[PDB]
Amino acid sequence: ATPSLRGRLARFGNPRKPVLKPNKPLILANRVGERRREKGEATCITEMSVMMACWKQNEFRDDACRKEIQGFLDCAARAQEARKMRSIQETLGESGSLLPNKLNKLLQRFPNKPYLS
Amino acid sequence: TKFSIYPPIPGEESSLRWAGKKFEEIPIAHIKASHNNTQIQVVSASNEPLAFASCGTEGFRNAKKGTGIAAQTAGIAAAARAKQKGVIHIRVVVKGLGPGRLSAMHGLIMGGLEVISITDNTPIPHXGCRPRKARKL
Amino acid sequence: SRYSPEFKDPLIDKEYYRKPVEELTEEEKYVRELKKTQLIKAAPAGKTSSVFEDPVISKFTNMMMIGGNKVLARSLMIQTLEAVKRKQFEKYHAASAEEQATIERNPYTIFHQALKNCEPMIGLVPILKGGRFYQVPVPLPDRRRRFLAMKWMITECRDKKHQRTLMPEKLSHKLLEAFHNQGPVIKRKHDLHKMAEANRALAHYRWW
Amino acid sequence: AKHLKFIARTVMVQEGNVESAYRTLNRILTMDGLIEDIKHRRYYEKPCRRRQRESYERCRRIYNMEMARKINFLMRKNRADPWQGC
Amino acid sequence: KTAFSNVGRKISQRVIHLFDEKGNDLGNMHRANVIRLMDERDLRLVQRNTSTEPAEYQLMTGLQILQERQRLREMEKANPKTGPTLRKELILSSNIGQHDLDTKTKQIQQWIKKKHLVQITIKKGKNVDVSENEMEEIFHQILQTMPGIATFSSRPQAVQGGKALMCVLRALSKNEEKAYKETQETQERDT
RNA sequence: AAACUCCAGUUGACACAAAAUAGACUACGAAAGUGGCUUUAACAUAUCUGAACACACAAUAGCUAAGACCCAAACUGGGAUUAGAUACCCCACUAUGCUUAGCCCUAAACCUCAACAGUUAAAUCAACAAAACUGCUCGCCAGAACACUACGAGCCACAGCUUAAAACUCAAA
Ligand SMILES: [K+]
Ligand SMILES: [K+]
Ligand SMILES: [K+]
Ligand SMILES: [Mg+2]
Ligand SMILES: [Mg+2]
Ligand SMILES: [Mg+2]
Ligand SMILES: [Mg+2]
Ligand SMILES: [Mg+2]
Ligand SMILES: [Mg+2]
Ligand SMILES: [Mg+2]
Ligand SMILES: [Mg+2]
Ligand SMILES: [Mg+2]
Ligand SMILES: [Mg+2]
Ligand SMILES: [Mg+2]
Ligand SMILES: [Mg+2]
Ligand SMILES: [Mg+2]
Ligand SMILES: [Mg+2]
Ligand SMILES: [Mg+2]
Ligand SMILES: [Mg+2]
Repeated sequence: ATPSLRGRLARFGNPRKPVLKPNKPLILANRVGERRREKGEATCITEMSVMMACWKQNEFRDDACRKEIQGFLDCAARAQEARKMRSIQETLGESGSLLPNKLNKLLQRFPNKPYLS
Repeated sequence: TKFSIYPPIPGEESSLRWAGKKFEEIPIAHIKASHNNTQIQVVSASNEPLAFASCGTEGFRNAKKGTGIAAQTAGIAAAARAKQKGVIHIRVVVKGLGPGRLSAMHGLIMGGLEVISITDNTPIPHXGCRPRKARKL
Repeated sequence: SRYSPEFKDPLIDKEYYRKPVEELTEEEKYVRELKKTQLIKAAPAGKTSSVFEDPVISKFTNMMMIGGNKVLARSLMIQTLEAVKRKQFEKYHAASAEEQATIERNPYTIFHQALKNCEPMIGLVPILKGGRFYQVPVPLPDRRRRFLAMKWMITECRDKKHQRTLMPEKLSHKLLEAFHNQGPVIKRKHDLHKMAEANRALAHYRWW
Repeated sequence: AKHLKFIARTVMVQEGNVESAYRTLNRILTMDGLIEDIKHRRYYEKPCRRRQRESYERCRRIYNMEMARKINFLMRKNRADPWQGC
Repeated sequence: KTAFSNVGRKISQRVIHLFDEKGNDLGNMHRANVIRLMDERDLRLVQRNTSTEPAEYQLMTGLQILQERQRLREMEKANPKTGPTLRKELILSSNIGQHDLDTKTKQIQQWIKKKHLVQITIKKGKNVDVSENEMEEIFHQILQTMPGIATFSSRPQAVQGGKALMCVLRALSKNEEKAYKETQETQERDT
């Protein structure tokens, strides 16, 4: 349930002092905001530290860190293909909630009417 | 039996054990995650100090102490000294929202310790002392 | 480009075409019937269907070419391959029956392995965070790893430290060193690993 | 200080999964408002500044909840056009 | 600042000249061997001297590190070392008003009492034709308010392609100060 | 960087300071203000309006006297930055914020919207803001600037507050 707005704003007829001082009129716009671009987390950083740990103990000789180097390489390739698929699926399919562009088209058809006609 | 995220209450009869020890007997790892440093102290259930380590005691200085990798290094150092005294399972009590809050716990695990519970004890006054004034940036 | 976007790159592989029809899948059958309706670019004068074709050596040759003088670049390449092979035949005849089993005399095997020993696993890429650029260690793609190996080898041979030594003798000496995990090109890889390990704290700035 | 210890803000780890236990704890502290409370207390927020922030946050809740109610009300209308061509 | 604290487990150099907790010289060894010693004896590593070509580190206990760190701060509290001289800069114009020149003259006086070096540059005023002899008079006007307090560290010298002059003022040395008092007293005895 | 290093962490004992969550509630009071707990007393008026000055109040800062002191903190000192930095950033500490007894009487004390009664129809209305009006009463206003000023007067106020002009000036504000 939306919090009440009865007697919250400074108006004629409202005796009490205002509860809310909105710097913008509390009237629904005909659009929603654009989803912000997010910063993902680094992948394989765990395997990267394991690789750089053997280097410190083996004088940076790749011959002694093959299993750790390979793991960090395989992870990077898997994280590369997954990054390649995350775009095809999440950007185009619009899984879950709609995207702002599609949701704004739906609001265009039912605009908020703060005036009389 | 289904898993319970609530800790066992002392005095009640619980079936949970860790190396034959009850929850009230597991040593405690106190983590103080400040904005510029991280301090880790492992104590026994009777409050006997077992190991201490901070980003400062591990050779980090100035802004480098307030990093996750510095707290992880301090966690490994404390776990090494605690593991020599016969510590395996620990109860983690962390206070503060510093950058080494989670990293300090990773270092403890990398050092050979098993965390059975996590407790936050960040001090929150319920009304207390007035904090310093806001910064102009 | 004087080719319209409709032109496809040519596939120069004899085996690809002699493959029986039964072995083909429904997807590979579609690609073959599709190419019969597409425009194909003319095969460049570089690559052919020869059995002695090596795409890695061809690429290393172009990276040595100065001012489009391919004849000279190709000449330096084959002289290096001959110089490497003569050094291995001399090391082979001068070795004992037991040591002879471990001596490689194929210059193509030595060349590929020498470059593989110089490819760096991680590099430093500038990432912007808070209005500042930080050298963040990141994994390198396969293309970048192979390119850096070739560029470091060619740059080392052009260094003025070599006095009056001809390129085929310089390069053949560097390849045999890198083939044994030695020399200045291997050292340059270790420095990039040491400088990426020093900036290990900045690794979390990456987001992929 | 005077209460019993290892009851408040305590989560048990399951099968050594320390990451999931930490996320559960962080989610608990967030939903109860302790995280935002700790951050706002690092520096003193003057009373007039707190009143302005509370008013801004309350107007934002009212607006966001009303926009969400209208989106859920109109979502059924996102189906295919039944009179395509007319 | 260079603090006297445990260096940690990650040592900068590969070859390390190590010493014993009691001062016994253990010679040079690889950092991998030093870390083994720190764990076998349960000691911490400190950096005693870095100027030497072979890096000199010493093993110590937490108590020794405290005693040394306490010793060092008492040496400074008793024999405090002097800090480096700070250089203050001023850029004046040839046609600077008298009220503003007095403001900056009082500022120069406060820098000299703190034993700073004041670099004063005088540029040709805007839409003004001035000679180097007239710009050089401002320096003497400034230094005339400080008779026995300041002197020229670097006398006026044309710079910036002859467009501007530049000098450096300093505080009179103790010997130079006693000389001024002496010369001043002689004039008093004569008068 | 300075600062501290009888410092820091765990545990226990431990306020003349301040009052998480509830509060997405919208209440109380004339306003100023009032959001930890308990109890006592207690929130005028059966017509309305009615004061710079009468009468009684009035945030914060401030004054006088005596106390308390965790934390915060004008000033001041130190560190840093800068062409300079009497600032912004870091550290320390004081008046002050608290209690008691007296003063001082100000605020963008503004929800910049006077009290009481009534209306939603007509012409709905310059613009914006928080739709437009009626009756009645008190207060206040008449180009800008000079001017929260000068002078006079009053005041526990002595660098204060309240009341408050004119000359010179402009054709705008
Ligand atoms: K409270
Ligand atoms: K007023
Ligand atoms: K207001
Ligand atoms: Mg507004
Ligand atoms: Mg609240
Ligand atoms: Mg009345
Ligand atoms: Mg009157
Ligand atoms: Mg008044
Ligand atoms: Mg008052
Ligand atoms: Mg007071
Ligand atoms: Mg303080
Ligand atoms: Mg005080
Ligand atoms: Mg109180
Ligand atoms: Mg008010
Ligand atoms: Mg009235
Ligand atoms: Mg007027
Ligand atoms: Mg006033
Ligand atoms: Mg007055
Ligand atoms: Mg008067």
